[PDB]
Amino acid sequence: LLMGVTKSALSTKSWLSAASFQNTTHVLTEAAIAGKKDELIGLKENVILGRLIPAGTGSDFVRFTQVVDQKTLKAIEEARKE
Amino acid sequence: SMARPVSIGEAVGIVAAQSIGEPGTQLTMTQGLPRVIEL
Amino acid sequence: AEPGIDKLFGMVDSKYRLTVVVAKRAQQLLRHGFKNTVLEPEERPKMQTLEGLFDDPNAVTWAMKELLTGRLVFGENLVPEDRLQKEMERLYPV
Amino acid sequence: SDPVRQYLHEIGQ
Amino acid sequence: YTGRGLSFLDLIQEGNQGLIRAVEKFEYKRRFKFSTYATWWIRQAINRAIADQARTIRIPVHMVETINKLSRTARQLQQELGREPTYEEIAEAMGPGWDAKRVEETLKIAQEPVSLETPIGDEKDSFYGDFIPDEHLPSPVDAATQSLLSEELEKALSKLSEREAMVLKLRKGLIDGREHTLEEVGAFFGVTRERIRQIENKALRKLKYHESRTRKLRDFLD
Amino acid sequence: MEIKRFGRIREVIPLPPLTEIQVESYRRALQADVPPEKRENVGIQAAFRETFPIEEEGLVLDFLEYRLGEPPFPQDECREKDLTYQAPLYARLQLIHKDTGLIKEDEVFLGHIPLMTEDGSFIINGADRVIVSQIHRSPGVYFTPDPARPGRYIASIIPLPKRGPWIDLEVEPNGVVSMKVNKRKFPLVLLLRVLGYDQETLARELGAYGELVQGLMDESVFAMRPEEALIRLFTLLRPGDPPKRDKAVAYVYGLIADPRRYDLGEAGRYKAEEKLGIRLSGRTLARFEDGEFKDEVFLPTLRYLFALTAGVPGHEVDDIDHLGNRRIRTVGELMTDQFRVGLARLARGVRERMLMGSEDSLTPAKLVNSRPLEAAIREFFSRSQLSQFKDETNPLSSLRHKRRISALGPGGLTRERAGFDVRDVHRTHYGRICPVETPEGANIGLITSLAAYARVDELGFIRTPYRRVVGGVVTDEVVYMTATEEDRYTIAQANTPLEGNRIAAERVVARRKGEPVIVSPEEVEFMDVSPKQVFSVNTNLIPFLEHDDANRALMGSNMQTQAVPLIRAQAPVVMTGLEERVVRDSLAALYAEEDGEVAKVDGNRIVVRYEDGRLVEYPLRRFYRSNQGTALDQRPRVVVGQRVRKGDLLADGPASENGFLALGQNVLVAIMPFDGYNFEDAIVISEELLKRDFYTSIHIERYEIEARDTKLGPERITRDIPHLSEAALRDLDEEGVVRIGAEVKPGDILVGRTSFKGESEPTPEERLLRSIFGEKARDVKDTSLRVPPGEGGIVVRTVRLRRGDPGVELKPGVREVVRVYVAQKRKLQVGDKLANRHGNKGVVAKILPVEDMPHLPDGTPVDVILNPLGVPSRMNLGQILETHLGLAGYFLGQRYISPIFDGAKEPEIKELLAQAFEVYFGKRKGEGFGVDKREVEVLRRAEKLGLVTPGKTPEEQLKELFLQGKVVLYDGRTGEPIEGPIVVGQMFIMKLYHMVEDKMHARSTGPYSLITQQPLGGKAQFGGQRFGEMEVWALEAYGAAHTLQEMLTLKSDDIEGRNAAYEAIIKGEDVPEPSVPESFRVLVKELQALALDVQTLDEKDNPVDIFEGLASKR
Amino acid sequence: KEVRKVRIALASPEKIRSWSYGEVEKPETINYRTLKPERDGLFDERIFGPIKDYECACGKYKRQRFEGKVCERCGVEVTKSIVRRYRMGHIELATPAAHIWFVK
Amino acid sequence: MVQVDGGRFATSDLNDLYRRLINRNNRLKKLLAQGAPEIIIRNEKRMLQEAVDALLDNGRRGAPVTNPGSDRPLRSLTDILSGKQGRFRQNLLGKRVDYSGRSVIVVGPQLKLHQCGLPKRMALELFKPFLLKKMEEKGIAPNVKAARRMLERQRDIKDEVWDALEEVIHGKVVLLNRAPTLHRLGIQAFQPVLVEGQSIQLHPLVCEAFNADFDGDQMAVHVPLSSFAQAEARIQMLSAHNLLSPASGEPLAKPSRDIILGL
DNA sequence: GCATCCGTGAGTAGAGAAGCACAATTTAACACTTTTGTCAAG
DNA sequence: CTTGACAAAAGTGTTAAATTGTGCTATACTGGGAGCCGTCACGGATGC
Ligand SMILES: [Mg+2]
Ligand SMILES: [Zn+2]
Repeated sequence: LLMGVTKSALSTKSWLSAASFQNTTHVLTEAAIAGKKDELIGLKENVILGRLIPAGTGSDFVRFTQVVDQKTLKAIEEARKE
Repeated sequence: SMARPVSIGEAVGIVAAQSIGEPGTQLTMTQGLPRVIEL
Repeated sequence: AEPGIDKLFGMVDSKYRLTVVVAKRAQQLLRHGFKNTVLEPEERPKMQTLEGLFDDPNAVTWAMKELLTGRLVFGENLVPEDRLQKEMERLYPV
Repeated sequence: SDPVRQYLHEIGQ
Repeated sequence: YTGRGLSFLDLIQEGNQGLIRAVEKFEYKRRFKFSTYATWWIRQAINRAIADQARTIRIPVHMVETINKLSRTARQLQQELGREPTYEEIAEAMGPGWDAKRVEETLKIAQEPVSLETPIGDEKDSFYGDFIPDEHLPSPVDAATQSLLSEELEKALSKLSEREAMVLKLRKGLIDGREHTLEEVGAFFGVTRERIRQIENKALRKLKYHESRTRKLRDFLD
Repeated sequence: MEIKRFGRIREVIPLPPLTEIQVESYRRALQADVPPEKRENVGIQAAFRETFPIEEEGLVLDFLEYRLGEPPFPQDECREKDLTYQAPLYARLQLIHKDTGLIKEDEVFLGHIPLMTEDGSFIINGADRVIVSQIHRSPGVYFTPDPARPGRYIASIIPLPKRGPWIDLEVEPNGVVSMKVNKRKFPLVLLLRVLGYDQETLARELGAYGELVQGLMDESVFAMRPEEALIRLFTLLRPGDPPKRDKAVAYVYGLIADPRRYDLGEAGRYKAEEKLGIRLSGRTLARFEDGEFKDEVFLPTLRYLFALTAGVPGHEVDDIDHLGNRRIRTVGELMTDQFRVGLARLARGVRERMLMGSEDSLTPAKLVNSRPLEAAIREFFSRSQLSQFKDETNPLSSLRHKRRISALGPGGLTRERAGFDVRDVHRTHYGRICPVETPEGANIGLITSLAAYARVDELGFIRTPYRRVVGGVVTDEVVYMTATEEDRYTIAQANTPLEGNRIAAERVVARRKGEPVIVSPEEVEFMDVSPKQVFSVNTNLIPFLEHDDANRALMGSNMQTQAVPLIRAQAPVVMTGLEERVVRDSLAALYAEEDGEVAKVDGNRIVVRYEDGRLVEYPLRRFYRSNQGTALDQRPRVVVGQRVRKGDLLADGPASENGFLALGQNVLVAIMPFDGYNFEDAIVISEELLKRDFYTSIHIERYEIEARDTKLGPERITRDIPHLSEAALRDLDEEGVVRIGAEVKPGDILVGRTSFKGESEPTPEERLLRSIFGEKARDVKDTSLRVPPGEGGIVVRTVRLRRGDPGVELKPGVREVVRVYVAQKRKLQVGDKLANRHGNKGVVAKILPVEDMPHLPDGTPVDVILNPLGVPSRMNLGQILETHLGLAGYFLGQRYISPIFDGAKEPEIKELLAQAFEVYFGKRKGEGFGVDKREVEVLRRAEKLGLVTPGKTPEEQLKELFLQGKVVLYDGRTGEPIEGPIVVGQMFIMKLYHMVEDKMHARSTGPYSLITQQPLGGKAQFGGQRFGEMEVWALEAYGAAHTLQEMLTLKSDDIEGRNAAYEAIIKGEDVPEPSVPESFRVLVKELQALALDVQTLDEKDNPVDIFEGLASKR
Repeated sequence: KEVRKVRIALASPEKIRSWSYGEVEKPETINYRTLKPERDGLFDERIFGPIKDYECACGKYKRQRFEGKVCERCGVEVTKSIVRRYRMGHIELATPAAHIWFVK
Repeated sequence: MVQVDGGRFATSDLNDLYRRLINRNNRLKKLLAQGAPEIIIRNEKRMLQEAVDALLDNGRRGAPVTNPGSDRPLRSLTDILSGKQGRFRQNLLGKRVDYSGRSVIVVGPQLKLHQCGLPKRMALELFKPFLLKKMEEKGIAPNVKAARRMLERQRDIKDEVWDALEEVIHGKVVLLNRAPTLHRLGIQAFQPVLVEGQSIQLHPLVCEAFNADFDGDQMAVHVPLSSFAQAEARIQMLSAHNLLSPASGEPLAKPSRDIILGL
């Protein structure tokens, strides 16, 4: 199937982003009846909830990176495997 | 913007939308912006 | 541009990992009052003040310059988060 | 669509 | 009765209620036609509904009928004097027991609330609500200075004795949140109401000496 | 300083009164000076004669006459007391008892009619206002082609706005003609039968076209009687209502035949007769006489539609954007229309009041309630789109505002429905509406300005003057004529050469129905009066308009309105000739009524001894604050004992110099890049401008405060403000108000006010605080008025209005109000916007010392440095020619008047430059100075660029450069010359109202919204900056997840987060992790109010409480 | 725990009554003289919460020590005034009414 | 329903919508209790349905409900959430923010690519919470509360406050935004240089990315607060780190206007 | 297939018009103890 | 540190005026009122 950007955006799984674009009454009416569960995948959903967007520094690929100095690293290493 | 492989985590969808939409006013407007909109 | 920004971008696979490392290191420096720094006394960032030349209070500036030296180890699942915070407090009291 | 006209018709019977 | 705060259908339904009451109280023994007697109850029910339902802030019937009289009197004075009457002029025409002060208060009461969604300007992108600050929730500055005062006060109370600081925190309600009586404190510690007043002042006096020596607490007084 | 005048076109007539569109229209509506028995049936007089007489159906309320009394207060008093300048209205009415035959007459007070000032504005609630004229489709009968189906036309009948339904006549494909009323389509045959038409009448009149009449001859209803046909139509219009003859005739009569509900209008009636070739008795679609309906317009409308469809030569379609089909509703018509609406509401109230209550004993005073009349009038002058806050930055600003034409407003258009056709320059705008003047943006083509020579007639159609041409000679007979009449003649251009009055050129450029044509002199019938009639007043003030692109001429004319008055304002060196008329017609200056001698001259007033002997004293408006905050003052320009003639200037008004409009300064301008401080429209100025106080303006700001009655006690305006030292109260007098003349800075108290604190027990920490210091808490708190950040100046006026004062109508609960006026003398600074008349605008980006600016070889530094790169793309070459002419006038000590399209040409400018060179360089020779070494180097480069002829002497080559407007310019920093000659001249530059002082704003924390808990908006409210969707998109594209989350939560609406963030920062700590926004909590609760169960879940689908347990019931 | 999903669903009449802290029975909002909320109105403190923190409508309780307590006289829970942004009411309709979203 | 400073009350349209529903619902209960005829009950039930519809979505079916004296439709629950002025697009997808400012921009020819000219008066307000801490660390003020009182009055501000403000903004960056933000370089991070005056000095080479000229343009200023926010702006959003166009890869910060002409 | 009505959407900033009688409920003015708080006495 | 006793502060029970709520007016009166308008394209459904 091929649809325009307007129709494609309104047919997305996340009802939070679709309701915030257009046809809020229509989007919420179908989402509430279907009991849709927004998984907060895109950027708009996390903006609405004030959450860290899953992009840039908020992406899971870099968000959990740790930083430590050698002195602290060796201290932790020398204290556990001893 | 960096002339190098993209970094994992970049919101390229937002960049793509802004890249297309930014010169929209510079179009002369089947021709110009109406042609882009129907496509 | 930030000093050595090209070298900073070259040490990470994703440019946003560099920001995470710098920001996390900056708060580590702020939490311990810059006493956990890996910079030598002649390498500490400085600012020009009327009273005299004093230490730079911007921890982001410190964190970027620390990463250029290469004495910082960054990565995922290096050490447990609880173990990291507790051990730093012991060896760097604050 | 007109509640007033609908009511007047009802009372007119 | 339209244009007085109630929709046309509201007036009819309220008028129907008076019509129902008219049927119950109607007496055909008097040989009067129904419309003669029903009109009184239909108009009565419409009037009461307007006096009860036409305002967002409900005003009793006596004040509504007072407000109606004031407008009627003012309008009659306006058309005779060829200008807007003053409050003294309106009060004099009203009768005894009325002065310019009472007229002004009645007009102040008669002020309908304004909508928060009233637009400003030709553009339909601004309302009154966008310009009304919230004065209930404390500001970040007010919340911060309260925390600053709390930590400086408990720091000053540390210089006091273990019991002396406890009494002030208990008498001023710094622990339970409520100011207690020297008696309500006389049961916590088993002491006399004059014991507390004896030390509570002594602990108060020592804080005065400490404050004068450091002056780390005056700026919070404003 | 003599003035040299250019131009060859002789204007036979002067400009009409520039405010006559406002003044004359309102005079015609009021008719206040004409005696009642000679009042014509127009204006509010027509409103009375339309609603009256009021008949109960045997009580009649008839209208005899009305009168307007003197205004209760003068205009200055209304402004000072926030009153409306208005005149009481009395109507002399009689009540007639048709049964008894007794008449009682009395004069009732109908309210107050707002009065127009002499300049053409209104004072509504103490504020100056201008009613903008409205343009719309003129009423009448129109014939447009059907776009869906070619070869078919539709008839449109338009009455006055809100004065009847629009009617459509269309030939259906079935062949029967249809009439559409109130979105209900029905066959016109039914209605046409109702108005008494048989089968033979239609065939005898409309049967000579073709098959069209065959579709109008349905005999199923022709045999039916008109009475039931009237009822049959009544069913189609509003279906369901019980068919009754009495009710049916009233509905049809009220729809097309009632003058009280349907009004085609004087313009609509005239258009209908002109188009259909008939004569209407009234202004209705039909008449109802002798118990039957007679046709007025439907038959001629259908006759024209059939003939147009058939294709007869004499019938044509109507261009709805043609300016003969578009009319103007002026202030008089707009006020009269709202007066009629209020009068109709009053009549309805009278009718319902005269049918009940003491029928025998009734008087017109008791029956008439004037509040509905006053409410409609008050609503029109206060809350109407066309009633606008008067723009009076400078006198030209007020003059433009009164000549503005708006297609929007009630009964007009909205941008959505405004397309490229109503927004475009139609060919009929020539000489009637300025083609270039319009607000760029969403209002382009919707708000326009009246042309300089154009005037609105009685019917509302704009007429433009033309000179009659007969036999090839141009006469002095001037005919004001509409667009539809203009299409019938061949009109030549005003620039056509004439030898006396005979047309000299054999080929004449002319217009035939808006198209340019070349015709012979004998074919010319009319001539343009002047090139100035095509443009508005603002556009006519742009010299060398013919050398500027229309897009940039639009900017130049608009920015003349935004120019602020200057304490040393100067008339431009190059003028167009309208500078004097703008000042004279704006009524901002003062002129002698007749010949006389000035007796007393003072900064406050002028007394003139006229020849007749009467002493006339003219108070001078001094340091008055305009609607925009600019200071409007009149400075006397005469001396004691000076003899003045009639019309001689007595005192210059704001932004005027010796009676000439002075919107800026005449400064020395060098057109050259300068170290990047000219980058992208930025402007470099010299510090010498500040030294001699050019571009220095006076601005006055008004601050207001009220002392109110409160339930806790009344607010007191007093000097005793608790918990403040003497330094904060130093400038306050004993009454608590700041003394007049005190310098105030942000945070300083303008007036002291104490309000009783709300009854609330203090926090235990505060209670211990007061206990430690032994200080009893007071009952009042500081609620005084202070200077907002970024403001201040000198206190020049204090106004204190108290309850019970004569004419002061304070709101209930307000004991008194104090108004403080603070004046600041603003000098030109970095960030202030400068502009010229040619659309070149920019902000001051750098102020240089005098020794740094480029200077002439004689040592004269330039004042302003403009980037030459702003010229080529904008194609506004008039500034270059103004600079060249200004350079010649700078050395010759003269100013110039060059009318637009007929003025100074380059040969005339160059010959002036030749004379200016003889004083520029001939003075140097007499002083004993030759040619500079630096000049020789520049001339060496100049001949390499082809700017000077090789082989000539340095003096001759320097003269060649001067004739091009270029001089050898030295760099003040280095002393070396600029490697190429620079265009240096004198140009008129304006200082605009957009100033960085009033636009700079910053906020750390401040007020928040009530519901969303987000920061407010606006500098006045100390609000935050709006971070909209596009700004959010920018952070998402950057990947700045944490920066985005702070703005969403920590800095906007995370109540816990923003409190903790502020406390963390002031402790030297990092801000904590943010929490859920309060707006999301609002959304969830609002979604719950829509009966929607919105729940936030966790990884395991279990509910998560984002309300901290505050909404969970146990 | 961390919010990971947002679910939207129809609210049953029982669920709506479970949300509400009381039924709004009168159309009154605030007294015209005292300017204080009216009982059983759209602003009632007994339904939606106290106007000011830890203070009941009558004034018997004015302290934080009584958190979670409902005054026996006034009937207002002694808690933070911010609950008036979250605590909802309900109107018991005499006859059922259709939701316009699911109709139009 | 809030009392304004003037003394008059301001209330939302939902209260009037709720009152109409309660008035009609209560009247139906009394009409049912009185055993009213079905015609009267039918009209009341029909009005109850319309009252519910107006509260949920005013104007969706039939004539919109308006308050007496005006033709403005009452703002229902659907109107609050939908549209450009609705909750989603006005308060959720975009918000007004603290620590923000706005001023007219001028060309900063002497500025470095990563630098902007920020007025001192703006920076004092923008960095006030940081400045109060810095003033307390020095001998300018005894504590934060006294420090804030000093800054409230302009004439009470000492010259040592401005020196402390320089130490506050050392290394920190601000966000400059010009509307409309058509692309991401409509917001860029610059190190603020304190300048006398009220105008923001902008680098000439970033004007093209902002589509900014100096004929009256204004820009918004924003302060990233935490270490993450500062690190993101200094690394990812710095003007000197964004030289190529993300749309085409071509240099976006490049010589233009006088720079090209001089070269 | 097709024609029609309804619904949706259409850039971002900033600045800006009944009395009256009577009952029923509430408020406010009193008195009253009763209670804390306080300055003498050891 | 306990009297202790003592006045102010606060609580409390009546009683009055004041405010508020409710019922009732008997010639006959019996279906409203304002609008009515210059955009355009797009789905989507609803029937033909
Ligand atoms: Mg610009
Ligand atoms: Zn209570």
